[PDB]
Amino acid sequence: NLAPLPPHVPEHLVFDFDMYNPSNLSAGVQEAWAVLQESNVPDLVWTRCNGGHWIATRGQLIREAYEDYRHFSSECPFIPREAGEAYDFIPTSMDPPEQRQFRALANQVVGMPVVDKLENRIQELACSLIESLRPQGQCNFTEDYAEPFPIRIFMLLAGLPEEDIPHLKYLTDQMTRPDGSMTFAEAKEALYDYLIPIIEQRRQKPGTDAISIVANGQVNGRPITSDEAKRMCGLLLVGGLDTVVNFLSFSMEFLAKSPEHRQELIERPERIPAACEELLRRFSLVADGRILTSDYEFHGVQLKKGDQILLPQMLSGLDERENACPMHVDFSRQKVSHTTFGHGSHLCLGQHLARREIIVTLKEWLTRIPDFSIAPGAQIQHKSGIVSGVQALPLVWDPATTKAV
Ligand code: HEM
Repeated sequence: NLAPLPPHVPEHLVFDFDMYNPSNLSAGVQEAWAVLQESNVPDLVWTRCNGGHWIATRGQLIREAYEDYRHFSSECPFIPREAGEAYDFIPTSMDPPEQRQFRALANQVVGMPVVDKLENRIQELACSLIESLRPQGQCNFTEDYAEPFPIRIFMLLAGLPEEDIPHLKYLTDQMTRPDGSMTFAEAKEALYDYLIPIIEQRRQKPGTDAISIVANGQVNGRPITSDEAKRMCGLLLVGGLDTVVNFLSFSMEFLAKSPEHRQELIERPERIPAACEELLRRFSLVADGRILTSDYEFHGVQLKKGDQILLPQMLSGLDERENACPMHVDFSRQKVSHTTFGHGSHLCLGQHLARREIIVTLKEWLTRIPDFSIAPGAQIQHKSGIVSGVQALPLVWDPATTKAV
């Protein structure tokens, strides 16, 4: 279902990519998107899928568009338009200078000092989950670790019940990897129905949890309103449930196929941090965009006011003009260039949390289960969207090679 080409779009600029169902998904998600960077594709294309939008395909362009909030506005950051329209998360749906106050608050909750404080729990849960899997010789990494690990840590931080997971997760998924089961507005609404009561409760009887801090926070000298906290929390929620979760599966699928990368990390542990960055580059997974605030000519292409453009954070570090041999994982690169956690005034506040969770998982997994692989005859399937994922990841290992700690 391609939408009629608008009048201002040169036919030569057309490239019908479907961000929800790219063509060589079988090959891997990062690989399917990378088709955008082939010599035959102009740097800035127009796709007729999902109602029609621009896509920047190169690091240089994505970064410029990200810096440029005057022209490229966060008001409508999701594609399709209905989604972008219904999107009202804070701070993500705001441009500077407005964004800055809400960002300051979100930081109080997810920032550096919070991670430092939660560090021992993170390590505690990782080790527990792994040790529990270890003797089994087999898991579903996605359902067995990648989901529980990050989510339980978040539920804790947010002071929310683990029983709510199933429900919240379904709604979060609907927003990034739409299923057809519900529209974006419906999904946002159900999440909002959830939060409202909880925020109410915490405005009256404050805790020390994330939600309590948000609901009682100060923005621009005055007190945050209720709709405002609702909208911040809604974002924290998607960040908590949907990001780290997917990333670990990409990375673990990779480790499962690369004995030499595993070994490298085992003998030369000082490399984990470097390795983590390299995986964040190669297994980048978020794609959102911006809306034109006006007609603007960008790299000789005429953008019209109201046009949405997808600026795939995922594409930046996959760009050969940025990283030599991009599809190849090399823990010893002189420079790992990516925009995995975004660029401009919107940089991930939760990046520090995300990194700690990754680094712990690698260290702790490898310590106990040094040798593992993909289950024989399992076909790993990727999923595309705003946040890309792995459907399921069946692993196998010989318990005799594991190490209890
Ligand atoms: C692998 C992990 C993650 C990735 C790749 C990721 C990626 C990103 C991206 C690309 C953006 C910018 C979006 C835009 O410019 O439209 C963003 C923003 C945001 N992320 Fe994440 N994220 C991750 C984990 C987290 C976590 C764990 C949290 C918190 C629980 C979180 C919270 C946020 C917040 C609060 C913002 C908005 C910041 C602002 O507007 O200033 N993310 N993230």
